Amino acid sequence: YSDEDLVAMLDRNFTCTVSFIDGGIPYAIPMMLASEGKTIYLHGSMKSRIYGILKTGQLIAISLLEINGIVLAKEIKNNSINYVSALIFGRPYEIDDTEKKIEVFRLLTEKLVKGRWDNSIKPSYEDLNGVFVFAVKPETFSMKARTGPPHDTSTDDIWSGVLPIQHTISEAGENAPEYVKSLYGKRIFI
Amino acid sequence: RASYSDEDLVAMLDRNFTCTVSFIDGGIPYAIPMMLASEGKTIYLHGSMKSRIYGILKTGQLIAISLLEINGIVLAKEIKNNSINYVSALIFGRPYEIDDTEKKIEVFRLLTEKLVKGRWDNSIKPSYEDLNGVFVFAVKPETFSMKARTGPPHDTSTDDIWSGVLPIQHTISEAGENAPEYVKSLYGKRIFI
Repeated sequence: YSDEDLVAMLDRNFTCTVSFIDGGIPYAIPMMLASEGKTIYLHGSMKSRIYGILKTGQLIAISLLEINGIVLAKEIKNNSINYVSALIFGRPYEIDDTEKKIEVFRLLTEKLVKGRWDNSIKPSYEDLNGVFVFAVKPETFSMKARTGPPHDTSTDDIWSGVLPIQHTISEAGENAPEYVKSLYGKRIFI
Repeated sequence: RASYSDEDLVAMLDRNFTCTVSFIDGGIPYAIPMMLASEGKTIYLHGSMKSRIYGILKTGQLIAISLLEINGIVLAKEIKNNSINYVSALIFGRPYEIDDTEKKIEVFRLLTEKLVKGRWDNSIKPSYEDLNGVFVFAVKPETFSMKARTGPPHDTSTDDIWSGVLPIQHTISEAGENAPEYVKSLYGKRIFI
């Protein structure tokens, strides 16, 4: 896998787990994932504990996980999960330029629902008072995956195969805008 | 908002078969995905003894186990009110190694029945040799916390802007008509809820 594989996985997710060390123990907390290329943007309230953690500039681990199938092998020990995962290391740095904060909210909103930013009330500089934004570029990263059928080593009459797990946007209202309705039934995280 | 209910944690453990495990290794935090066996509040981790995670678990250091369920995109009239509907858990515990093969067998049966109920019975069970190659640790929670958002967006504006929740569904799809009935009973089932 390459940089392009990481960007592709970043492009298709809007959440992540952020792991860090605090008082000598590891914490893991879920966060919204804005990105553009390999750069990750995290945001939240400056009144939160995570703000202070990120302001330190300490190394954080950002991880991503996509679950795609249950692998039923003939033997219990060969059962598995088809999945894709990434672990990204980086050192956060604060974005203070309010106009760049607005742009990061635009990147996020467009990852979620293309066309929504143009048809909604955008944040004011007053709204972004007290909201942090940190950029994280990868120091290092790795990825792992499993795909495909089970590996059976035997002739036994036991059914084997993969039970696919689909992630889909479902119906939110027939009288929603077309940029929303056009997502109904769409498979995501894929 | 937040929860600290045991009944809540067990419910979430019961309906998830994966987790993220976060740990410190040479003063560097790591986070790796793992299969989640569980019984009540007790979590069982398993894997290859050739893995780096084995040595970490052998230390008995405090580890952080996290769960995350994503249920919808919340679109408010104001971008600043957009969010995600989700449920999350963060569990802290100190692992201990299970040494007897019978308890290891029980753990594999528990995991198998959580993935596909009915499958253990109709599948080749691990040999004693096989079990000697797989580690199993019990992790009992020392502390834990949970957080969730549900429901519609929050707004004050009167503007003519559609607002609502785009549900995200996680479903098992069809694996073929020749599958046994215990497998076919999962076709179309929505999970992680």
